[PDB]
Amino acid sequence: LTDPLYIKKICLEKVPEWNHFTEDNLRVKQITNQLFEVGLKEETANNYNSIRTRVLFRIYGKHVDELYNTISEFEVYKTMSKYKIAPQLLNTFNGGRIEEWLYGDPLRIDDLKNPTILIGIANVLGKFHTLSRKRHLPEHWDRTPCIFKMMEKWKNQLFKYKNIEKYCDIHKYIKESDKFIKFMKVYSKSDNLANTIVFCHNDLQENNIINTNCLRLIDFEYSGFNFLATDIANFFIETSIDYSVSSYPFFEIDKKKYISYENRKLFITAYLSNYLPTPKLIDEILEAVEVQALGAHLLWGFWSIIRGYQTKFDFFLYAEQRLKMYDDQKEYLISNNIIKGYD
Ligand SMILES: C[N+](C)(C)CCO
Ligand SMILES: [Ca+2]
Ligand SMILES: [Mg+2]
Repeated sequence: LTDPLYIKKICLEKVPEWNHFTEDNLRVKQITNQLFEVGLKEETANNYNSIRTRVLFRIYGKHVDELYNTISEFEVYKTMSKYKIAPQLLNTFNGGRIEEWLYGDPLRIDDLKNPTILIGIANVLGKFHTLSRKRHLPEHWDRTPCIFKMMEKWKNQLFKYKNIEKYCDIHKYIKESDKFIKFMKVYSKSDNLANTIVFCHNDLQENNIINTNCLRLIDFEYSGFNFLATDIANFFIETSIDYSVSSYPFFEIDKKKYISYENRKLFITAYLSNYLPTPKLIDEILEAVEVQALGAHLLWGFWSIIRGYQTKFDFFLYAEQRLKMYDDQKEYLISNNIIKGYD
């Protein structure tokens, strides 16, 4: 399946506009899952201007079922595909799918410091979040907030690993997550707009946002119903994490890079213009986002341990950083009297 002759054979069989070509007409380039650009070679492309000349060929990661329900992932994707939110579905094959090729660049860490970019991301997220009240999403879909489901599932998965202390205070964090979850079942019941349940992406970060000749969202693996502030929290956290480091550990974290308050207000203002602003409301949303960040750290800390056991990026050292970020955020929130009856 990493065999380019086979990737070609599948594309010729599954992409109707390409069924007459042979593998001599096709180019394969490799670009947690496996992605290949598949495309018509230059001279072939030049004779076929009326059709797609590229596809994203996607081979499903071998252990993603430990993270999410595979059947649901696809159902959710087809819907985001039909609504033109996600990359268009071209076809499936045994072990993956073929998608529309997006022409554009993922955003980089430094784009998130640009207020104009921040806005367009806010504009896009705001309009995205109205989907559940403006279109009728399948009624059989689970409305339970994904924060709750992802946390329980990922915490429970950690039990499968026995030598887990060797990667240290994991049982403390596990306990800490039970505290977050208990606190959030109370917290989330107040009237705060930041508690509205909407259909969330659940993994916003610059590399899941593509800049085309407009900003598009991608990678809806984790997408599902969640507290709206959850979606904003991940994005805000991600302003301080750079994944482009090209040597061990392949990441950098800089607290000082965390999106300024000035830029956070700007973002929510732009967000609400598309989602729906009282200054009190902006600050109540910003508070909920800071409360949700607490749970984001535990969640992605657990996710990253699970990934480290799957693979063999230093997932374990990244897990360690996110769990440290939980400690810093907890101490920020408690010592500023923002959360109470947590411990
Ligand atoms: C955003 N993380 C890198 C923490 C994992 C999701 O792809
Ligand atoms: Ca980031
Ligand atoms: Mg992605």
